[PDB]
Amino acid sequence: AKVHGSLARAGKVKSQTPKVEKTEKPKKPKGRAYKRLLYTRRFVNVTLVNGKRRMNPGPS
Amino acid sequence: PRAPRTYSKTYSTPKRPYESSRLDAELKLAGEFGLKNKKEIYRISFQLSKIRRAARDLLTRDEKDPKRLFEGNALIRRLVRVGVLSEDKKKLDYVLALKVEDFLERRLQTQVYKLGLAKSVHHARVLITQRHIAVGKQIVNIPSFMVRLDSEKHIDFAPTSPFGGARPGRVARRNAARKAEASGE
Amino acid sequence: GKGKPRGLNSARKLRVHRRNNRWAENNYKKRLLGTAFKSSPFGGSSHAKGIVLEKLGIESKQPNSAIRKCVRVQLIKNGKKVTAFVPNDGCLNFVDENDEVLLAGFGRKGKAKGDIPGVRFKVVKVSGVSLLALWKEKKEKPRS
Amino acid sequence: SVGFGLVYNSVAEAKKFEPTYRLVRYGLAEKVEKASRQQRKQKKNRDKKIFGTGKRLAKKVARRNAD
RNA sequence: GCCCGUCGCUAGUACCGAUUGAAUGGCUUAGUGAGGCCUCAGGAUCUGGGA
RNA sequence: GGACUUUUACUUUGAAAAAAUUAGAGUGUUCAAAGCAGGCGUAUUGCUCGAAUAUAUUAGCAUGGAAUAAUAGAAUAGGACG
RNA sequence: GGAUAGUGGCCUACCAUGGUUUCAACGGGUAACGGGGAAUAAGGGUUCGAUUCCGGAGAGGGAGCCUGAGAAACGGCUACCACAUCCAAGGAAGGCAGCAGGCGCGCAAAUUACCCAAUCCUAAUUCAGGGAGGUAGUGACAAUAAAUAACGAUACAGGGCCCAUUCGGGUCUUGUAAUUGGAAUGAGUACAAUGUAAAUACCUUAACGAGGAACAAUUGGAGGGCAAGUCUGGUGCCAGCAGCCGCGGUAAUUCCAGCUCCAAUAGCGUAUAUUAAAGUUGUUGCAGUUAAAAAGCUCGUAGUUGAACUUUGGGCCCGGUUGGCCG
Ligand SMILES: [Mg+2]
Ligand SMILES: [Mg+2]
Ligand SMILES: [Mg+2]
Ligand SMILES: [Mg+2]
Ligand SMILES: [Mg+2]
Ligand SMILES: [Mg+2]
Ligand SMILES: [Mg+2]
Ligand SMILES: [Mg+2]
Ligand SMILES: [Mg+2]
Ligand SMILES: [Mg+2]
Ligand SMILES: [Mg+2]
Ligand SMILES: [Mg+2]
Ligand SMILES: [Mg+2]
Ligand SMILES: [Mg+2]
Ligand SMILES: [Mg+2]
Ligand SMILES: [Mg+2]
Ligand SMILES: [Mg+2]
Ligand SMILES: [Mg+2]
Ligand SMILES: [Mg+2]
Ligand SMILES: [Mg+2]
Ligand SMILES: [Mg+2]
Ligand SMILES: [Mg+2]
Ligand SMILES: [Mg+2]
Ligand SMILES: [Mg+2]
Ligand SMILES: [Mg+2]
Ligand SMILES: [Mg+2]
Ligand SMILES: [Mg+2]
Ligand SMILES: [Mg+2]
Ligand SMILES: [Mg+2]
Ligand SMILES: [Mg+2]
Ligand SMILES: [Mg+2]
Ligand SMILES: [Mg+2]
Ligand SMILES: [Mg+2]
Ligand SMILES: [Mg+2]
Ligand SMILES: [Mg+2]
Ligand SMILES: [Mg+2]
Ligand SMILES: [Mg+2]
Ligand SMILES: [Mg+2]
Repeated sequence: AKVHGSLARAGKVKSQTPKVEKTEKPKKPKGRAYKRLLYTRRFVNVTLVNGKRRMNPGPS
Repeated sequence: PRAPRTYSKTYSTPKRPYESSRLDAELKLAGEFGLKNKKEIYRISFQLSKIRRAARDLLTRDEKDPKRLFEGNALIRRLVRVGVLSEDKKKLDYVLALKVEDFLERRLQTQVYKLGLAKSVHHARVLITQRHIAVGKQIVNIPSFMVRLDSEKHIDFAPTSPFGGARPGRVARRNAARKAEASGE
Repeated sequence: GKGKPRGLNSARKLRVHRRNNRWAENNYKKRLLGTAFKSSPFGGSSHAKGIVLEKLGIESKQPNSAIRKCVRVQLIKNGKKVTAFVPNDGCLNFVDENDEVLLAGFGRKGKAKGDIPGVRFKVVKVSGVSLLALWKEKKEKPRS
Repeated sequence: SVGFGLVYNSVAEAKKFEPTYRLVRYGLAEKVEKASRQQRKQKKNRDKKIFGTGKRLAKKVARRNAD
């Protein structure tokens, strides 16, 4: 079918999403120490058990 | 024109990439023995795997077959040697049983913690990789050292570093060079 | 017993039949006919580098409506002309005609992608430098 | 530190039986250094182009400087 | 509701096809035939029939 | 040593058998991938364990077996033993 | 008979009509050197092997040959064919599929370095020669080990627990913390010795060398398969995503981003190929009434296949290897 469609709009939405820069945050430990951080996050002190359990909730 | 310098790999990946249950069970191992990689678990479960194969293969030959008795005994004694296998179940249907944590329990990592001397699996790592602790007078800086029963008795800090005496070492020796320089002359 | 001879000497027959019927296997047939080497725009090889003739605007297949931004490439080892797609927003602004792109498969074993009719390839690098880079901004397009 | 040692029945039998770089390391032998290993090869190769002595081919070229 | 074919658009692929079309590579008839080797001669020179 | 012997398939054990590879023993390369080392004392004048084993098939060889499946034998007796 | 080192249609004379083939000859294709082997792991298999060892073949293509014990040799010669260099135009010279290095080719692959110290090879030979080979450089081909942090105090908060008539915190720590606290170590830098043929690195080790501005981990993904959001902002069937199913036309769980979250981690995506999954090539082990598939029918050669029956039963002796009850 058609092959000579407009090209004017190539790059449209990336070049019109407003920039917002990354935010500066505490650096996360690398290696072993991160696996540790996961262990205590996941399994040691736990967090919630609303119905079951979650991992990336926001407002619930 | 040389002899092929031979290698081989020492780990194996899980068939299924995202099995939530194996995933939990895996981290928990790391959390418990202070690992940094799933590989450190992959490594062992692979070791374990072949051992079982050796054991299976041997178990299908007849009882009191020559290879079976030779290769069977050899396997068992080597396992005992590092203190994985129980003195009682020293007859390879428990090498057939066995499991990963029986292996994990013998890393220098884990021994250097088990009888105090670290009081955390992680502090256990850091000490080992930092040239402290040794087996004889021979310093060991590899957490997966697999403590061989008859070496367990001789796990102390090394005759170097602090802890095992013979210097505090530069970062303290720095602060001690800040006391008789500021306050004194 | 249906079919297959069960005799003890019937090896030969049993072998031959297999050879015969392997031909009904799509891949085996492709392998031996050397379909790879023979037809197929690339050598049979993993990538191929060619040169950009015209920037195209391919209308997607239903139920999708879009213009898909592609490049006609004339492979360098081949002269064979091929139309390749140019992944990610913009990126078609990185190419230009006569430029030298590096093509690869679409991971469908031959066979075009999703709603792009006829395109069996994608761009991976222009002017020796990789789309991906140019997009993120880890790198800048060469002089000429 | 683990290493290897020898001890000779005399210095005469050391000096003859030892590697020649070892007698160097110690001091009982001069490094007599030479032209680069590849400078040397080229010496041999340039020499191949000449049959006989050489100097006789100097005088025949000492005529060349006329014609 | 489904749905069949001609007919019309764009694009792609393979076919048929004047050109007794073209190109590469392997053999190969017939003709011509280098060169060394063997062989009949030869005898610049150089000795005692030979070189 | 003479004089003669129906053909085979199967299977058993065995010879002949490169090394590295592989499987696998021994040895704490600090661990390990490796490597084939090494280990002991009188550490001033040497002591000593090693450098296995397995697989290696189809064919050829060599041997045990005689089920399973073939082959051949005596009917115009030109049969078999003496 | 000739020729050969020698057997032989090897070649020649004479004579004959043979040789091979559905048990696939002969011809074609091979993006074909063969082997040891490699990859995939229930087994049976499937795929691969230019390439570290063995064999073979070659030295731009063919043929010829000299020397010699051994070459039909190419870092030997001769010729032709194709390349191609030098020149005073008369002529002369060349063969990297040795080591490096250049061009070309392409998706695709490193230094115009050092040394004969080791391994070993050759010669008239302990000595010389060896781009064999070793040394270093380039090097995320693969493979091995595994840093990016460890520990107390404090500020509340807990969850415990004894008591609870009711303040509660106080002990034993679970840990989220915007002030704290001193310790440790190599990444690196570097006397030195070690290393080495001489160096470089490694192993040793004086002096240095960690607090967030690092000495600051990545690479993909977060609708399903498939581990991780229905957060906020942007776009509005556009731009793009999407292996596949599918998302996007104004509250996008999927695009462009921010935050947060997942998986693997000094490595992670992608493309191609192959292998497992695949009992979707099926000997083990497939399917064929209607999903793909029984030849219209019978005969029939090759091929595969093919009923039962022939020394069985009983008696005696010999000595082994495990295991019991005792030792
Ligand atoms: Mg068909
Ligand atoms: Mg076009
Ligand atoms: Mg080409
Ligand atoms: Mg020299
Ligand atoms: Mg000379
Ligand atoms: Mg056998
Ligand atoms: Mg062996
Ligand atoms: Mg004859
Ligand atoms: Mg005839
Ligand atoms: Mg056939
Ligand atoms: Mg080939
Ligand atoms: Mg090969
Ligand atoms: Mg092959
Ligand atoms: Mg090739
Ligand atoms: Mg040759
Ligand atoms: Mg060439
Ligand atoms: Mg020819
Ligand atoms: Mg030649
Ligand atoms: Mg050459
Ligand atoms: Mg040669
Ligand atoms: Mg002239
Ligand atoms: Mg070269
Ligand atoms: Mg590469
Ligand atoms: Mg020499
Ligand atoms: Mg001399
Ligand atoms: Mg060299
Ligand atoms: Mg870092
Ligand atoms: Mg810092
Ligand atoms: Mg999920
Ligand atoms: Mg919105
Ligand atoms: Mg939104
Ligand atoms: Mg997002
Ligand atoms: Mg992966
Ligand atoms: Mg079977
Ligand atoms: Mg089926
Ligand atoms: Mg049907
Ligand atoms: Mg029918
Ligand atoms: Mg029968």
